Amino acid sequence: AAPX
Amino acid sequence: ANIVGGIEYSINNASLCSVGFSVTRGATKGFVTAGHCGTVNATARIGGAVVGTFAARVFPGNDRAWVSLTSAQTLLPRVANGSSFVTVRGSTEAAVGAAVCRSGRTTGYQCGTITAKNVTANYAEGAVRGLTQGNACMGRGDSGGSWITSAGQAQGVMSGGNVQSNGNNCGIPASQRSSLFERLQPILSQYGLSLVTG
Repeated sequence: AAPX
Repeated sequence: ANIVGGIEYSINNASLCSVGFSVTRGATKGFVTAGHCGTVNATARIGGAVVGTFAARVFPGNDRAWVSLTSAQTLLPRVANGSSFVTVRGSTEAAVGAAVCRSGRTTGYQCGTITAKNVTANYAEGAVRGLTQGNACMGRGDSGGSWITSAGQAQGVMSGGNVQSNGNNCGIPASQRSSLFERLQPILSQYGLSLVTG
């Protein structure tokens, strides 16, 4: 998961 | 500028995010967005013009912020949908299984359904807990943007999820998408903000  | 959910803004002339929702606090105008979009006092621009600065944020743990605006900004109870909009009516939270849409400057307006609550995202910067998951796609630049039902109930602001090597999760099936939002009501409650409705 990664921030957008 | 017209403050509308889903539209682009830049932070320090260096990164791009999406507006969540127009809010007020007494005489101060604002918009809510995600916490990773900026630190306190970073400068927000829309259309190349300074609109305000980050007032407060929590990230990681949570992933929330608000931007306090100059008085010249025009607050609208709206979330961008292509060349139209959805009116923001309220903030009643939708159930798992319910249809929901999101709006942001990379992927535009996307719809899908709510597929989990209370999800932790293990971002490199830190875990962010309590997020709601939907299967609408999203990509980098969408963060901060509105999640809202077609009936105009504002749900939250985009946090992140399983972006692929191309920067989005639009190129995988909806059953594999984890598109995560920070719930709106706890943001309004921590900061004492009122959602602008029509």
